[PDB]
Amino acid sequence: KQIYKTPPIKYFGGFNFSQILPDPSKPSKRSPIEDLLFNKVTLADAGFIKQLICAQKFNGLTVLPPLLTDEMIAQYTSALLAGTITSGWTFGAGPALQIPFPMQMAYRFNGIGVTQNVLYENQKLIANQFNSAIG
Amino acid sequence: GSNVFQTRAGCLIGAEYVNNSYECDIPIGAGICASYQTQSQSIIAYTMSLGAENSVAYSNNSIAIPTNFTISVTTEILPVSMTKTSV
Amino acid sequence: SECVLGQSKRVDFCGKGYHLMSFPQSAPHGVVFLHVTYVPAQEKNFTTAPAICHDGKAHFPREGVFVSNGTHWFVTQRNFYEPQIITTDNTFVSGNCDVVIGIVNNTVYDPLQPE
Amino acid sequence: SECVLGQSKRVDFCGKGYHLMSFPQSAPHGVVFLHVTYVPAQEKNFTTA
Ligand SMILES: *[C@@H]1O[C@H](CO)[C@@H](O[C@@H]2O[C@H](CO)[C@@H](O)[C@H](O)[C@H]2NC(C)=O)[C@H](O)[C@H]1NC(C)=O
Ligand SMILES: *[C@@H]1O[C@H](CO)[C@@H](O[C@@H]2O[C@H](CO)[C@@H](O)[C@H](O)[C@H]2NC(C)=O)[C@H](O)[C@H]1NC(C)=O
Ligand SMILES: *[C@@H]1O[C@H](CO)[C@@H](O[C@@H]2O[C@H](CO)[C@@H](O)[C@H](O)[C@H]2NC(C)=O)[C@H](O)[C@H]1NC(C)=O
Ligand SMILES: *[C@@H]1O[C@H](CO)[C@@H](O)[C@H](O)[C@H]1NC(C)=O
Ligand SMILES: *[C@@H]1O[C@H](CO)[C@@H](O)[C@H](O)[C@H]1NC(C)=O
Ligand SMILES: *[C@@H]1O[C@H](CO)[C@@H](O)[C@H](O)[C@H]1NC(C)=O
Ligand SMILES: *[C@@H]1O[C@H](CO)[C@@H](O)[C@H](O)[C@H]1NC(C)=O
Ligand SMILES: *[C@@H]1O[C@H](CO)[C@@H](O)[C@H](O)[C@H]1NC(C)=O
Repeated sequence: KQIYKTPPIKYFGGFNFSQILPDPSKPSKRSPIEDLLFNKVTLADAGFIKQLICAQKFNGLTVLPPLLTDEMIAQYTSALLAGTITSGWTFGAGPALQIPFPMQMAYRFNGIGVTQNVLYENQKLIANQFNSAIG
Repeated sequence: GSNVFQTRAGCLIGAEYVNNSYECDIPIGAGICASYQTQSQSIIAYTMSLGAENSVAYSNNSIAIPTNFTISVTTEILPVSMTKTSV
Repeated sequence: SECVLGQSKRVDFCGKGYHLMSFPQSAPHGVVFLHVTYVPAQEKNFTTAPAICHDGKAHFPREGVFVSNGTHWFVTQRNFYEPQIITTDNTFVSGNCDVVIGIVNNTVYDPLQPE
Repeated sequence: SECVLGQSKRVDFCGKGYHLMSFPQSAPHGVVFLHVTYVPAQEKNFTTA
C-alpha cells in the first residue's frame, strides 16, 4: 500500500547488501545487479518517438509504450526489499513492525526445525558465507 | 496553440500540466495520467503517484508489538462456467 | 478445497492477512468467497535482547521474544502483548555466556526453590 | 506473495533445499528472484533405537 524508505545507515549485524540495495551514485538509481541485468538484455524498440528495420514499419504497425516507465518499477522493488529487510514478514499482513535483523534470521532458522542457538553461535560464519555467495 | 504539452507518447492537446501528484483515473501512458478536476472545470494531466510515502525506524535493539487486533471480512469473486451453445 | 475445508498457511491465498475461515456462496455462473481474517492493530515500542545470562550460561525463549518497558524484562508472544515473569520453564539453556552478541545479565526465577 | 512476504513450506518451490527468504529484481519484461537456501553438509553414522 505504501512505500518505505531505506534506512539511513546500512549496518545489519555483519550482513552486506550493497549489491542489491539502490545505488544513489548512478543516475538510474539502480542496484549493480539490476544494472548488469539491464545491460545484458538487448532490446529493440520501446515506443520512443521515431524519426532500420523498425523504420520500415510505416504500415500501421505501431508499438505503444508501457504504462509504468521502468524507473518507478525500481521504486516498487526498493520498497518491497526495504520492507522485507527492516520488518520481517509482518508488513505483508498489516502494519509494519521494526525488528533487528539477527532476530528475524534466528526465527527463520527456527521455522525449519533448527534451534536459534545455532545462529546465535555461528553468526559471523553465516554472515561471511552469505557475503561470499552474494559476491 | 494553447494548452499543448509534449509527452513521451506524443503530444496532448486540450489539457494543462500540474506539478502535484494524485492517484490517476485515465491512464495516458509513460507514467502520465489525466483526470477531470477543479482549479473549477478543466482536464489536467500529471505524473502518477506510486503511493503514500512512509518510513520505518529500524534500530539495533528496538521491537514493535501490537496490543489489539481486528476481525475483517473481505470478498472474492470467481467465474466457474460459461453459457453452453450449439450450432 | 483449501480455504474452506481446512485452514491455509499460505500468504494472501485465502484473504488478506492471517486466515481464519471462509464461506462460499453461489452466483450466476460463478462463486463468491467470504474470507474471515485476523489483522493486528495499534502497537508499542520495546527494547529487546536476544538472550539472558543468569549464571554464566545463556538462556533463550521457548516460544516468544524478550522485551522490557523500562525496568523489568519479560517474555511474550509474537502477535499479542502478554508479559510474564521469566522462569526456567519458559527458557532452555545452551551456551556459556561468552559467544552470543547483545546478551544482558538480569536474573531468572526458579519455581522450585521456594518449595 | 509466498516466497518473499513470508516463509514457504512447499518442497522445491522457493529454491532448492530448505527456504530462508527471497529478494526480487526487475529485468526488461520480467522479474528475477534470488532465493537464499539452507543445505546440510558432511555427515556421520550412528546407531539408533
Ligand atoms: C561489503 O560492504 C562494504 C561497505 O560496507 C563494501 O566495501 C567496498 O565496496 C567496494 C565496491 O566494489 C569495493 O571496491 C571495496 O574494496 C570495498 N571496501 C571494503 C573496505 O569493503 C564491500 O564491497 C561489500 N562487499 C561486497 C562483496 O560487495
Ligand atoms: C481494541 O479495539 C477495539 C475497537 O473497537 C476496542 O473496542 C472498543 O472499546 C471501547 C472501550 O470501552 C468501547 O467504548 C467501544 O465501544 C469498543 N468498540 C467496539 C466496536 O465494541 C477495544 O477496547 C480495544 N482493546 C482494548 C484492550 O482496549
Ligand atoms: C516509537 O515508535 C515510533 C513509531 O511508532 C517512533 O516514531 C518515529 O521515530 C523516528 C525515529 O527517527 C522519527 O524519525 C519519526 O518522525 C517518528 N514518528 C513520528 C510520527 O514522528 C519513535 O521514535 C519510537 N520511539 C519512541 C521513544 O517514541
Ligand atoms: C522533435 O522536434 C523538436 C523541435 O525542436 C526537436 O528538438 C526534437 O529533437 C524532435 N524529436 C524527434 C524525436 O525528432
Ligand atoms: C513544475 O515543475 C517544473 C520542473 O519540473 C517547473 O519548470 C515548472 O515551473 C513548475 N510549475 C508549473 C509547471 O506550473
Ligand atoms: C548498532 O551497533 C553498531 C555496532 O558498531 C553501531 O555502529 C551502530 O551505530 C548501532 N546502531 C544503533 C541504531 O544503535
Ligand atoms: C514497567 O514494568 C514494571 C514491571 O512490574 C512495572 O512495575 C512498571 O510500572 C512499568 N512501567 C515503568 C515506567 O517502569
Ligand atoms: C554481567 O555481570 C558480570 C559480573 O557480574 C560482568 O562481568 C558482565 O560484564 C555483565 N554483563 C554485561 C553484558 O556487561
